[PDB]
Amino acid sequence: KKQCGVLEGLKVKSEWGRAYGSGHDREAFSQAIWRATFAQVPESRSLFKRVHGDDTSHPAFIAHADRVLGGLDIAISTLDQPATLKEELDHLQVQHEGRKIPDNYFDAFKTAILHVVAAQLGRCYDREAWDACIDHIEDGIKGHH
Amino acid sequence: DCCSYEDRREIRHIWDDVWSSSFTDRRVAIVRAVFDDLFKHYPTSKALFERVKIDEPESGEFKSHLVRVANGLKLLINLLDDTLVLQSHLGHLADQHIQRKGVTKEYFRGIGEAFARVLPQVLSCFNVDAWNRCFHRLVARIAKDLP
Amino acid sequence: DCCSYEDRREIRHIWDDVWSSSFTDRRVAIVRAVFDDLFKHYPTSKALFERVKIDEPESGEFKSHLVRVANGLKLLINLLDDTLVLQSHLGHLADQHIQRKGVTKEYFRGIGEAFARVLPQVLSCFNVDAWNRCFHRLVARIAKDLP
Amino acid sequence: DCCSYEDRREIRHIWDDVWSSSFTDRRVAIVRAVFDDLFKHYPTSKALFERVKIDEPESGEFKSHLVRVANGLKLLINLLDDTLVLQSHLGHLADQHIQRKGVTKEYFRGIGEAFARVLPQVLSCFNVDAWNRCFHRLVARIAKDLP
Amino acid sequence: RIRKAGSLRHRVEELEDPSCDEHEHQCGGDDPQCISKLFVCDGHNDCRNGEDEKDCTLPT
Amino acid sequence: ECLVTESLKVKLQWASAFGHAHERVAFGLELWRDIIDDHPEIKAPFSRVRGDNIYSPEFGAHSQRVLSGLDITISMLDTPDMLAAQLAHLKVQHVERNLKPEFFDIFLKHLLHVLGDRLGTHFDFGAWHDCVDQIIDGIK
Amino acid sequence: ECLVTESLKVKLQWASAFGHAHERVAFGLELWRDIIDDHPEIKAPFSRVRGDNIYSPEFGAHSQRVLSGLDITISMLDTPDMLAAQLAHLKVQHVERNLKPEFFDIFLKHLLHVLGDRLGTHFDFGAWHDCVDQIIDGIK
Amino acid sequence: ECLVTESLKVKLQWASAFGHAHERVAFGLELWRDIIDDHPEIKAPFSRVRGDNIYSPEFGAHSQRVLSGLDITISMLDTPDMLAAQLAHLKVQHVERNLKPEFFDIFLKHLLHVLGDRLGTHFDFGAWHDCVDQIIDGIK
Amino acid sequence: HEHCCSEEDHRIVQKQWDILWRDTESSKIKIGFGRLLLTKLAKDIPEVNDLFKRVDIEHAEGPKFSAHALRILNGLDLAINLLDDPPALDAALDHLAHQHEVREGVQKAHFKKFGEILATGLPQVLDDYDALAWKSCLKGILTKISSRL
Amino acid sequence: HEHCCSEEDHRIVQKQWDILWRDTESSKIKIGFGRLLLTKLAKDIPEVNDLFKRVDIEHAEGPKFSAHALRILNGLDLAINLLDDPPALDAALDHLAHQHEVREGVQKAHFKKFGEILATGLPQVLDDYDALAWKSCLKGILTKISSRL
Repeated sequence: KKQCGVLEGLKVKSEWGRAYGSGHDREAFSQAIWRATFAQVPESRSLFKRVHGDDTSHPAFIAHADRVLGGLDIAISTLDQPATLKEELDHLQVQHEGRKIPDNYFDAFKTAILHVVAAQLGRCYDREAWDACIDHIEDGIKGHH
Repeated sequence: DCCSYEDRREIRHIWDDVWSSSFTDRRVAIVRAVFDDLFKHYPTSKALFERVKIDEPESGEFKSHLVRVANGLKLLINLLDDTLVLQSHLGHLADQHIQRKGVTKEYFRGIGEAFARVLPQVLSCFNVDAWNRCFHRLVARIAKDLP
Repeated sequence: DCCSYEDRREIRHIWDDVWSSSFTDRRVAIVRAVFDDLFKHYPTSKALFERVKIDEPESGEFKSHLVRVANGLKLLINLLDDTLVLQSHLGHLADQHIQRKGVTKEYFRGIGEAFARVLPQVLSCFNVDAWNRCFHRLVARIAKDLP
Repeated sequence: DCCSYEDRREIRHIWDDVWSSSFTDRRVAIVRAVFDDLFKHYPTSKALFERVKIDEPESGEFKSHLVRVANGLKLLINLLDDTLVLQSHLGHLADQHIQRKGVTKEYFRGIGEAFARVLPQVLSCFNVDAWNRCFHRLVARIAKDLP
Repeated sequence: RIRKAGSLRHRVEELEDPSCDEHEHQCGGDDPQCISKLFVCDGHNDCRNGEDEKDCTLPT
Repeated sequence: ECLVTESLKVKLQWASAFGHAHERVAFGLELWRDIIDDHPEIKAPFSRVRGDNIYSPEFGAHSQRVLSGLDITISMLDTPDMLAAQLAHLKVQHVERNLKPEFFDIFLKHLLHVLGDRLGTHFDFGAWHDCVDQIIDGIK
Repeated sequence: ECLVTESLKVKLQWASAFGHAHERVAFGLELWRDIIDDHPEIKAPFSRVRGDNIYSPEFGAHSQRVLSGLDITISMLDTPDMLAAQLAHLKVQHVERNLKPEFFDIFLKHLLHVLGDRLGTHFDFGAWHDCVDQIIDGIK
Repeated sequence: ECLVTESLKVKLQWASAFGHAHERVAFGLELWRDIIDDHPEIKAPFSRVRGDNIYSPEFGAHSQRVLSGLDITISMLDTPDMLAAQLAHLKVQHVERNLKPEFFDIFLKHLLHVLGDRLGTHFDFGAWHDCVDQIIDGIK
Repeated sequence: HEHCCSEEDHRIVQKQWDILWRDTESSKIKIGFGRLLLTKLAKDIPEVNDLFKRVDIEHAEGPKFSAHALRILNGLDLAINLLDDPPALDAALDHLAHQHEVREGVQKAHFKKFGEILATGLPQVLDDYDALAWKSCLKGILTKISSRL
Repeated sequence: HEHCCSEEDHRIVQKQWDILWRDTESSKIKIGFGRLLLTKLAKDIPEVNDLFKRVDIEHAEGPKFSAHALRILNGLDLAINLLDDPPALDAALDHLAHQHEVREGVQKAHFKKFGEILATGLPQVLDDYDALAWKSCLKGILTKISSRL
């Protein structure tokens, strides 16, 4: 849709700062996001069987979630500058390549993030912008192609 | 005419979003992006800044300049609550441009358009009108001697 | 006698109503009106102020005097919360009258009556008694010294 | 191990009960009572204080000493909230004992036991453990320098 | 009688430094519990109580 | 002399700054302290009113008496006939005794410094300087 | 030179101390007052900007303009290419004209004194001295 | 020496002024800063305890140690046998090193200046001067 | 319980660690700081330079390393931000153990040192630092991370 | 224009104009102030002296004029105090227009000047003055008063 750009980056990078937050807000922010993801594609629960995907509230999974957002953080936070972002994305690219993950799931996970973020930021939040960037970040993980 | 107090408050806030951190990085890119729009529309003005080496965008001799401009604007806005002082520095700011041979009354109306096109892109919730209003009052007086 | 802290508070307020005008006009007319009552009753005292030219009511050499008297009273009242200092200046205020040949213990009891007759006319809600009480304590110590 | 913040708070209070009064009198008797327990257990150490005249308990040359010790402890505790400074003065406190020929690593572990036996008697609500914990951390760093 | 009394309850819920956050929603009730305003009405149940799902009617 | 506004301005600001009751003693004290620390030569003539210990009641009294007079002069200013008279009256109480003229130039320096703190940036330095000055020369 | 941390520290503390809007004018004023009382010789070059009455708008304006520049330099400071440039730019605005060397050493003395009050004990004197100094010499 | 009341008064006021925990470090710092700015000659002997940077922990520690001793002396004084002893003990820690006699006269000047701020108008200057003085002489 | 890392303790650490990310340019900071932290490590123990060879540690400012600087420094973030959920934090760290286990050359003594370095560095960027609280928490973290051998 | 003399604008003016009437001797002030204001007008434009001839402007301190000084200055008060009720203020001012219409000699340029004078005077008696707000409101007032010639 939207391929992403310097300003739209700065915006998402900033807004993400507010939505991500810390402490419990985080432990929930992630929680909410995953619940929204799995609710969309229950099929995907099978992939996180290793980290108690059956019970979204299990510490193992809580860790996992909080751990995932972590990467997304680095992505968003890095992305402003192309030089570095490039690297992080590439790094991720590797941790993913080899492994089949349909583009169907990533789509849901994006939607999840977006809906939750919107719920968290109340009013100041540009949808298109996030969509565009979350996309660029995901592409960098799928290799898409 | 004189500017509404609410509008001033609006701007005194809108600005706090572009100025932002104490960092140069951000303010730089913005003020730059502003000038790039001034030059794309009034290319003549470009020449005026050879003194600061605009031919070397990342120079630093120039970057610093951009900052001074930014900060000079910052200083203005952050004075909107002290009228009397603003009214004076506002003059002093004119004199610093009248002695700069080649600066037209037009180039200013031009940089004004610049912000009004840039700012609404670097931050959301920008009251373009309110900005425009108080920015004009500021510009008018800055030119004002000059012509 | 002794007086009561509440009464002091009462006066510290009652005064703020007579004093209250900023500068001279008001306080003058009042302090004057006070003396006029002192002279109408103890005409003798009149002579004592030839030094300030009482024969020239609007003189200014005299008006200024009235003010000094007023302010001297003001200073007293505005000291009622700092006892120890009041107790000293109250003495100093006596000495300034003991060296003034011709000032009787009576004239004071007379000016006291004066206020008690004037004040109740320049402002409403005047606790004549409360005033009287604390004014006497002030006068006693002023007058007393001379003897 | 380490000291918890809560524990610090516990002590910052426990102390306010022993130190409290402005008076030497109290702190003296306590610090003394502490040493008397050090000497009854490690009699050897006694000799170390002939310089301050321990043979004259009520001397004053000695009482003052006790106080200095007390105050030195006070200074420590009252530093538990400023870590970095404590860490330095804690060293300086070591050096002042390393140059004191005859002071063993043992005598310290001994005075530690002392307080833990005295304090619980001079005041109620003494968290012997909490004290013990943070007192050891303090002693360890003091003593260690010496050997 | 219900609403009239419940209404009174509200007036009280308004007094005070609030159990839940501004953002957060107070489930109730016997035992308090704070969940996000975003957070109910997930469709998962927040509440033992089951507030996130019993308030039958959409105001809107 | 001074401008009719330049007075009212001072008459007004003096009000807020000086204050009432204790608020004043505090002012007086703060003032004299700064003055004496700058020029300890003054503790000399203030020997009668324990100038060594400015916190003492003896000096405190004095402190107040002073400010009071200053109050008079200031509220005197606004109407010329009274001021001209009041000032003349003050000059006499001074001429007789010998003083060093520069002391007053000092007093003024601080009185302004202090009001500066009390009033803040609103403090109309100009008005005061032009106005209080006129009160000092008269006395000297 | 300076250290990268020794800068960030100042860049950060400057933020809290300086402040925003009026809070600044207050700072500027307090600063210049202390400076001029210590060395009245300065009221001279500040003749153009009513240096006699620092509370005046004319001077107030100036005051601000100054602090602002100081803000720039400090904000420049961390990143060398901008600082080197900014400093060079300041040197020019000065060389042309007479100023005493020691005046700046004075300015610095107070700027630190003031930040000292504003920031308290946290104030990293070391970092500032090492850092603001570099800004003075260059312009100097 | 002191009077009995003139002491209790100080013993008491010292309490409120000095304070507890951090409140103290703040006091100490404020004190030494004012002292060193007035007479930078002192930064010399304080070389061992980083006297150049009074905000440093090294100096901070020192600062505290000092005030503490002052606390002792002040507490001491009422009971003569302890004071006489304590004072004698302090004299020794000083006699050996060479020092400037006038330094203490300075220290005192400020200690009072500071307590003045802390305590306000209640501050019994008289009592302190008469009392802290006695503590300085013995030391010196 | 008492032994390990108290609620107040980390509540503190967390608060103090946040003083850092107040401005949007976290990247510039995290990098510079993490960069310095690793550098100062290779300084005191060179056998490290070979471990970080893979990430071009040779070029401190080189994106290759700058990225790394983040990953690590950012991992420390994760650790700190999960301090208030032991089970999660545990898992989160165990995972970090495994990511270091398969990296031969990395020995315990390395962490011990990195810890000392980190403890001397933090107080240089944070005006409000509580050495006691931090040391307590950093220990628990560093240990659990290197636990896997 | 439309924007200006907003609610906040005049709310300000009103507040600041009140700093004046804190003391009971309003008369002495209003007079002195209004006296000066008119004087300084006749100073810059003499053809005025003839207009105020009727009120013995020749004798500034003369009761004849002192009274006038009030009436005018007091009218300005009315204007300001009705700023928060446009319809009323409107009517109140229109009335002032008519009272000036039948006074030949009085031309617009007079008000323009009086405005400039008033704007330079107020800030001399009021420590807290917001030039922007005032100019905005004074304009609306002065205009509506003269707008009928």
